[PDB]
Amino acid sequence: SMAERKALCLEMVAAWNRWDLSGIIKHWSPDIVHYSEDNEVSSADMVKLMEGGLKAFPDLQLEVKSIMAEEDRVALRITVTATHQGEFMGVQPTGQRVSWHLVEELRFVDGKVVEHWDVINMRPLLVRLGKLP
Amino acid sequence: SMAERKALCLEMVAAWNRWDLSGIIKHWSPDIVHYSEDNEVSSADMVKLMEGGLKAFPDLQLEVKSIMAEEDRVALRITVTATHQGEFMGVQPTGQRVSWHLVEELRFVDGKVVEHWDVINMRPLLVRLGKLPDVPKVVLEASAKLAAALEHHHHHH
Repeated sequence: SMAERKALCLEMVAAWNRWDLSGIIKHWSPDIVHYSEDNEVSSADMVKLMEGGLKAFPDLQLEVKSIMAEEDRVALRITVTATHQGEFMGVQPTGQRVSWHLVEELRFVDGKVVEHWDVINMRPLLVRLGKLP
Repeated sequence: SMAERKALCLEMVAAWNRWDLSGIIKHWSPDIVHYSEDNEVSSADMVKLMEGGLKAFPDLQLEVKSIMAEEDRVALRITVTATHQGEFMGVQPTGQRVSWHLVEELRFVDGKVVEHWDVINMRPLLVRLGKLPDVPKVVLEASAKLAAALEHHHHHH
């Protein structure tokens, strides 16, 4: 049900908040497809980005601002806050607090995520890292 | 109903796509609140951004990639495509094709929008406007391989 799929998504959020990547990935279908900016991203590459992001921002926390479900999909509007602790986009760590915003959309089959779409706004982070004014 | 609220949201998309800002704002409650990056944005400022955006990208088109509704809310994942014909963020128009991606979330009361939240990914546009470097995927891949190799050296004994 929508209620159950929402609960599973909030468990994936909890996994992020424990810095437990396996607790997210365990819900993926082996046939999962990831999309970002209307282009497919391989699972191998997605895991690299997850591991890399966790390394750069080891204390990151997700706040779910809104959650919505319809049919076999769930969408979460999330604010991330962290400290910049490891090299990210070529910028050496500074210990400064950073934040960004995203919406993750997931589609489920048989309790497993088969499609995952993200829209990520890193404008505030790019500003803090000196990439934008 | 959810179906009706989705239909109203798609009318707002249609208004964008015929470049008619009045056809969007007519669905706003007088008491509407807009949020972006967890901060409120005044309706005055929102309309100015809409007007300025339309001037810079006069042929813009919204493609609805997904639409979802629950309770009194609707969310749309949208890809925008346009040509850069007017000055934007201090960058003179190139005539280049550009794109960006966003999610809009709307809450309705009595058929009018009372709350509006956006999450906008302008990364691809920022690259096109020269605000961020334009780096090929293969070069990003090579940089990632290098960074991994350097990290590996640092834990090798």
